Amino acid sequence: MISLIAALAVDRVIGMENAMPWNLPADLAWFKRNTLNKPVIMGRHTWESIGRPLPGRKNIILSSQPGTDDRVTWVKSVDEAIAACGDVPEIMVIGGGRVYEQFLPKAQKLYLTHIDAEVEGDTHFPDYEPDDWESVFSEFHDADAQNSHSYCFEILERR
Ligand SMILES: NC(=O)c1ccc[n+]([C@@H]2O[C@H](COP(=O)([O-])OP(=O)(O)OC[C@H]3O[C@@H](n4cnc5c(N)ncnc54)[C@H](OP(=O)(O)O)[C@@H]3O)[C@@H](O)[C@H]2O)c1
Ligand SMILES: Nc1nc(=O)c2nc(CNc3ccc(C(=O)N[C@@H](CCC(=O)O)C(=O)O)cc3)cnc2[nH]1
Ligand SMILES: [Mn+2]
Ligand SMILES: [Mn+2]
Ligand SMILES: [Mn+2]
Ligand SMILES: [Mn+2]
Ligand SMILES: [Mn+2]
Repeated sequence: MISLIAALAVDRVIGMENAMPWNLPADLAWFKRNTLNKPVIMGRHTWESIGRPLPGRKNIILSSQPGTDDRVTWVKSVDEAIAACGDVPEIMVIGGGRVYEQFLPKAQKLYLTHIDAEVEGDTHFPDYEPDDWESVFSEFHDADAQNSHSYCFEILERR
């Protein structure tokens, strides 16, 4: 199955100028926990934003152009990206905006972090139909000395 994982600020903003403005170490820990030992599919802009391979994960990059780094796997279409994951229980799609839009119709599970932060952004998470999705896990956290905004971890499953 295909899952999307993303952190959303107010109004579904996910990025600005190819970066994420905020700093929420609790959410990065949640990201690592839910992606480790799984293949991760990302678009080329997100690859450039991360800047290095994610350890302990098969890194698959979507780009229309030839790859420029043999530490990761480069593919030229959605179908090729899926095939390059092989026969695994769960494929994690880690963005960005244009990649999320393409994989949302295939996905069975969404791992969403709702961050209570107002940030101007130039990239948004896709508008999803709420009726299609069942919330099976939610966990709210107030801000603290390490995490400057409150946040909610949520897992949705396609009904
Ligand atoms: N908050 C979060 O959870 C989160 C997660 C991930 C990313 N982000 C943010 O999202 C932003 C990047 O998102 P973005 O929408 O600009 O870009 P993106 O989705 O990361 O990458 C877009 C690029 O991926 C390639 N691509 C996508 N679909 C393809 C396909 N079907 N076939 C071939 N190539 C394909 C193309 O590369 P080529 O131009 O090389 O063909 C395209 O230009 C950054 O701000 C990043 O920080 C946020
Ligand atoms: N929930 C969520 N939060 C995010 O920040 C996020 N970010 C991306 C894309 N960007 C990034 C940027 C950095 C790292 C990163 O450095 N991850 C380390 C951190 C481990 C830690 O600090 O606890 C990793 O090994 O995964 C991952 C994804 C995709 N999905 C997300 N999903
Ligand atoms: Mn507004
Ligand atoms: Mn297809
Ligand atoms: Mn197969
Ligand atoms: Mn806030
Ligand atoms: Mn749409």
